[PDB]
Amino acid sequence: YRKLGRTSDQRKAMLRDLATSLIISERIETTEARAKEVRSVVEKLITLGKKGDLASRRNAAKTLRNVEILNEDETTQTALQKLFGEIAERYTERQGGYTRILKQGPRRGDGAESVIIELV
Amino acid sequence: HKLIEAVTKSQLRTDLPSFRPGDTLRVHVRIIEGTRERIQVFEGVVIKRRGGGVSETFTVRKISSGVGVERTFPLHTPKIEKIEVKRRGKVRRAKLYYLRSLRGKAARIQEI
Amino acid sequence: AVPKRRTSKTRKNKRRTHFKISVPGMTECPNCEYKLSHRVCKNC
Amino acid sequence: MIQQETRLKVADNSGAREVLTIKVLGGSGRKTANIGDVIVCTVKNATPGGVVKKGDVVKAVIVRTKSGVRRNDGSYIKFDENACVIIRDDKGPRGTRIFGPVARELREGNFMKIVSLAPEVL
Amino acid sequence: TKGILGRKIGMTQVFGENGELIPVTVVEAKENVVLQKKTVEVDGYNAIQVGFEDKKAYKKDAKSNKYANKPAEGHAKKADAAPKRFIREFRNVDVDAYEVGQEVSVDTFVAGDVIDVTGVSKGKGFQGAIKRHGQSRGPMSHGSHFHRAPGSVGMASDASRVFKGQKMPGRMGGNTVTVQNLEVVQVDTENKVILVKGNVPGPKKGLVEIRTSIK
RNA sequence: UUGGCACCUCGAUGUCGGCUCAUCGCAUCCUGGGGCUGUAGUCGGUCCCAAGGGUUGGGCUGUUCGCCCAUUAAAGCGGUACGCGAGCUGGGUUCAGAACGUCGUGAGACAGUUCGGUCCCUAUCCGUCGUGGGCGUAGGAAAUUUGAGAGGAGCUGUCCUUAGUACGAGAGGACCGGGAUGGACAUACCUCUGGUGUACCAGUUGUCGUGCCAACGGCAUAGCUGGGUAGCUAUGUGUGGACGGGAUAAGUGCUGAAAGCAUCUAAGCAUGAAGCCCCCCUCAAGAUGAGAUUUCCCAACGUUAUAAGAUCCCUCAAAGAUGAUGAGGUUAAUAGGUUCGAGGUGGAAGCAUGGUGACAUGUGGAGCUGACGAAUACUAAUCGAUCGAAGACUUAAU
RNA sequence: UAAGGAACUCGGCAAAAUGACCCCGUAACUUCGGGAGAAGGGGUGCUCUUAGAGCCGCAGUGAA
Ligand SMILES: CC[C@H]1OC(=O)[C@@](C)(F)C(=O)[C@H](C)[C@@H](O[C@@H]2O[C@H](C)C[C@H](N(C)C)[C@H]2O)[C@](C)(OC)C[C@@H](C)C(=O)[C@H](C)[C@H]2N(CCCCn3cc(-c4cccc(N)c4)nn3)C(=O)O[C@]12C
Ligand SMILES: [K+]
Ligand SMILES: [K+]
Ligand SMILES: [Mg+2]
Ligand SMILES: [Mg+2]
Ligand SMILES: [Mg+2]
Ligand SMILES: [Mg+2]
Ligand SMILES: [Mg+2]
Ligand SMILES: [Mg+2]
Ligand SMILES: [Mg+2]
Ligand SMILES: [Mg+2]
Ligand SMILES: [Mg+2]
Ligand SMILES: [Mg+2]
Ligand SMILES: [Mg+2]
Ligand SMILES: [Mg+2]
Ligand SMILES: [Mg+2]
Ligand SMILES: [Mg+2]
Ligand SMILES: [Mg+2]
Ligand SMILES: [Mg+2]
Ligand SMILES: [Mg+2]
Ligand SMILES: [Mg+2]
Ligand SMILES: [Mg+2]
Ligand SMILES: [Mg+2]
Ligand SMILES: [Mg+2]
Ligand SMILES: [Mg+2]
Ligand SMILES: [Mg+2]
Ligand SMILES: [Mg+2]
Ligand SMILES: [Mg+2]
Ligand SMILES: [Mg+2]
Ligand SMILES: [Mg+2]
Ligand SMILES: [Mg+2]
Ligand SMILES: [Mg+2]
Ligand SMILES: [Mg+2]
Ligand SMILES: [Mg+2]
Ligand SMILES: [Mg+2]
Ligand SMILES: [Mg+2]
Ligand SMILES: [Mg+2]
Ligand SMILES: [Zn+2]
Repeated sequence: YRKLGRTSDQRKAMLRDLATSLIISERIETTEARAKEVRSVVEKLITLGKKGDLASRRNAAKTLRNVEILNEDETTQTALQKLFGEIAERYTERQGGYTRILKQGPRRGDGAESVIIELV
Repeated sequence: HKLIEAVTKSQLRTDLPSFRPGDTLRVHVRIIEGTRERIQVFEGVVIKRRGGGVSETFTVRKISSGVGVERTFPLHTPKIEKIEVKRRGKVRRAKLYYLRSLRGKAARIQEI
Repeated sequence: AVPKRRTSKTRKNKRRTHFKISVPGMTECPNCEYKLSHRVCKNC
Repeated sequence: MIQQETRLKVADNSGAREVLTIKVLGGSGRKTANIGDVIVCTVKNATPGGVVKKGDVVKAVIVRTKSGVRRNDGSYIKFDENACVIIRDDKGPRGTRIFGPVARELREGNFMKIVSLAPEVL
Repeated sequence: TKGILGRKIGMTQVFGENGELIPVTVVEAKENVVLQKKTVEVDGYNAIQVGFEDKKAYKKDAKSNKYANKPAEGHAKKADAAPKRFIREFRNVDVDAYEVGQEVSVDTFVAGDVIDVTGVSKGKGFQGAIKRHGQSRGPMSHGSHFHRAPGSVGMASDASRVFKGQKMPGRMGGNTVTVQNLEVVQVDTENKVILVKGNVPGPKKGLVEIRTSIK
């Protein structure tokens, strides 16, 4: 697995943040290596959400951040609730491969390869 | 992908009792060197099981004249005539290495 | 630790023989000008 | 795995209690001895009244090691301590009694009297 | 007198007749075919050419080595064989005892045969003097600023240069290695497997060459 | 070596010892071959050939040297700026402090001693170790290769038997052969024994969070602790060097004169070393002398587009600093995911039951599980672009 | 970090080990203050009952 130029604790925290951001926004732009690493995290989370049981929900709570999402009209939900609600239902009949990565090309500041990773 | 298993299947034994670490075993070991073949029993507690297939080993520990002795055996070795499960132990981990520094009463293993 | 003699123009340019960049790996966009191969338009 | 400066308990009644390895015999540049090998050692601690006194330079055969030995059948024996027995020139023990279990490997080295005297051979 | 090509699968152990433990290497040697006979008359020396592992047939716009190219397809079709992934020569065989296009089964070897196994050792990358040449470290304390460096590389005014063959950091491993006087423990006709006593060079899935020991 | 000389260096050629790393000589320490012996044997003495390999871990001292302890087949002597500080150390020695003995009226000093006392430098050229790009090799290419030449390797102990024989009053005790098995070294490898294993499992302390309980997250060296997969590994597991051939050294001869004899030599003929050339392992056609074999491809008018073949780009690992190498690119298992396994951990949560409770039992070898194995196109390897021959001449056989 | 444990080195340099609190116990020598925290030992978590009875772990000043 990639180290992403960070210590183990920092890398784990960044991967949790990226996974929660992807769950919330459904489409994020990051670097190539970060996206290739986070696809596994997010898809294992979606697997837990499809499992659906209480133990799966708590295992998912080990990884997800505690963020709130304002929905259509002033109705709130957590990222965990969205993961075990809409996202899990969207992928009931799909066996893996819930994300895709689209390359954008180098960015100005450091030449890093920008990519879009989105839920399928 | 199963070539190793296929070619080592004939090496495996099926006459082996089920046991886990912490159990007390009597291991009947063949001795062939000398002028005759005979049998020496090694009785002790299983402190370790590791590996898989024909490469699996287990380790048994006893105290002989106050000196701790450990024998490690390949699980499927022909040198072992048979194994008796004498006692079933209540333990909390797979490897009982902590027994190595314990002596006498503190080294006791509660039965099940 | 330090250059014993200065480097001539000839030796310097000899060394720079391989100091260059290459043309980007690029393909025409069939519908949406040119783009990097295996990249999305991201602007079209 | 016994080397120079390794200290071993003595498993006989020769009078030596603890010895320090001076040399591992068997060829130039040999670093390590195990069960059945012969070492040169000095007595560091000795029981009063014994034959072998503190300071004597003697020869001993290793009979127990923590590193243990591997046998031809892929099985192993390891002991909780390193111990040796002081021997004469002809491989016989200097003492009359052997304490603790000893490894079967001493049979190959023809330390037969030590084998006979030991309470257990494993 | 014999030779065959195979892939190293991995290491395991078997128990001998006396209960002795024999570490073994599982070599899978399926699909060996004689592709060409080289002779003194045509090539200047006697050898058979053996192809080991079947490849896919040629197709237009093939991008990888999985598919035979046209020269390879023609060379193999000359022997009425499928194209092969690995091709090697054996100069130690009797050229008379082989026909072009024949198979080379594992049963050519028998238990107790003494063999030489040749393969490409595992790669280690760029490695320093300590690991690559077994050199000694400098002191780790007592003020030392010399731990894993190679040390002195020459003398002085004489010779005012470093001699060829001075041992230095560099890429380590990935070299052809022959291990001599291994033994065939067992030949298993199904699964086309040869069991070789001890270990042989190379990573798992790597190609190995087995020959009757020259010595 | 101590010196003599004062020829290079005073706009600086770092001094002793050790460490790391060697390399060369032979006046040979061991091992191999041999002559003489005041060589019975076992051991020795001395001389000749021989440089292939080997040739130690400690106590004391800054030490070199040396003495000692314990080994070993042996613990050789020398050169390389008394090899090696832009490789290390800095104990000693030419630094400022201080003290003793001694000398000096003194400031101070030493055929002396004592305690303390900054070791800078990002490698341009050659050299060396690795690893790429260009062009050449009279068509282009894919693969397999010969080997001019180069590198590597080269050591040796003990035991058994012969045989308690030969030798010898005895004591003692073989040469030549046969066999077994080690030390050191080299090399490959992870099945085993172990080490590590910072995205694996579990226990646990303090504190702050997720509103509370329960269950979890953060921080405290991965907080600490017990284990541990793949990989990488030695102390672990395999293997190698005591062979065989050819020519020789010191020798040993045969035949044989010059020189009626004698004579190994002058012509001839043999025999004879761990040494030489091969035999073993590795590299190797930029071997510009650029070699060989098999297979594939074939254009027209410098250009434009192509063939075989590749690359760019992309998914990767058995490979890897980067290039390179190798597995793959939808006519697809290359990676990720998914499902199922191996191995690891060791009995999840929730609930029920027992207990005042800490907890315990059951559901249930449970739950979880990076790297390992399989299956499966769910996700990503889209489209596309670039490079790439048309085979010269002269003479001979056909 | 196996086995070993100063064999390293000018020299145990560096590191490792010790370490808090409560309770036992503590030498030569001494200027009678000291030495002395000499040395060397023991205990420690959680629950319940009124010092005992239990419960759990490899390990209870479980980290610093
Ligand atoms: C560590 C840096 C110093 O290097 C050194 O000290 C050494 C280790 F590099 C050094 O001693 C070299 C090797 C010396 O040269 C030798 O001189 C000998 C006489 C002869 C010899 N050869 C020819 C036989 C020469 O190679 C000498 C004279 O430096 C004193 C070089 C000359 C050019 C010199 O003076 C230079 C300029 C010297 N220096 C005075 C330091 C004077 C001592 N010092 C001062 C400081 C310091 C100052 C300020 C701040 C901090 N933190 C530290 N640290 N150390 C500096 O300020 O810097 C350096 C480079
Ligand atoms: K906590
Ligand atoms: K449960
Ligand atoms: Mg990374
Ligand atoms: Mg942390
Ligand atoms: Mg197990
Ligand atoms: Mg060292
Ligand atoms: Mg350092
Ligand atoms: Mg001179
Ligand atoms: Mg003059
Ligand atoms: Mg000068
Ligand atoms: Mg100058
Ligand atoms: Mg000579
Ligand atoms: Mg020599
Ligand atoms: Mg020598
Ligand atoms: Mg010098
Ligand atoms: Mg110096
Ligand atoms: Mg220098
Ligand atoms: Mg000094
Ligand atoms: Mg005076
Ligand atoms: Mg000092
Ligand atoms: Mg050659
Ligand atoms: Mg050349
Ligand atoms: Mg030998
Ligand atoms: Mg493994
Ligand atoms: Mg392991
Ligand atoms: Mg709580
Ligand atoms: Mg915080
Ligand atoms: Mg060519
Ligand atoms: Mg250690
Ligand atoms: Mg240890
Ligand atoms: Mg100790
Ligand atoms: Mg010392
Ligand atoms: Mg020393
Ligand atoms: Mg210190
Ligand atoms: Mg404390
Ligand atoms: Mg307690
Ligand atoms: Zn576009």
